[PDB]
Amino acid sequence: SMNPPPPETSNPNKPKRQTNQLQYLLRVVLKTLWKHQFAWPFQQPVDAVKLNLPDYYKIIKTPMDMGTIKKRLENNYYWNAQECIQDFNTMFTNCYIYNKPGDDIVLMAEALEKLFLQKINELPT
Ligand SMILES: Cn1cc(-c2ccc(C(=O)Nc3cc(-c4ccccc4)ccc3N)cc2)c2cc[nH]c2c1=O
Repeated sequence: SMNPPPPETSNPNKPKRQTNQLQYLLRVVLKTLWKHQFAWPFQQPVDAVKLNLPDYYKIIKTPMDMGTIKKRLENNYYWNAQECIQDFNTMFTNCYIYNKPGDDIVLMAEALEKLFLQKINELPT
């Protein structure tokens, strides 16, 4: 179909291990953004069919969304905090390169990104 399969969220042969930073990314970063009033465009993969964005997956080579990130954190998919930070960055990049700068969706992403950056600047060592 027009939409790809969603990104993988389970890492079956990776050992499960906590880190301080991954705890922070789930319990502080993801939780804060997930509950934000503007989270809803970002809580699941973009549905190009329902949104009538037939070129979305032409332009966006690496789909990413917070529902995927949440599942990855809850499944201990990431080997390190930087992979998770990269996924957040990719999500925001996708929004900014696809949508018009004045789109309400872009303005919502910018508010979430500011909060993301504020929390990441306090990432523990
Ligand atoms: C990342 N992203 C997401 C969306 C998007 C937009 C809308 C939705 C969505 O769930 N839309 C929706 C909102 C309400 C709603 C929200 C607030 C108040 C009232 C009603 C209801 C139903 C639906 N389907 C998802 C996703 C999008 C649209 C154009 N470009 C992008 C983009 O880059």
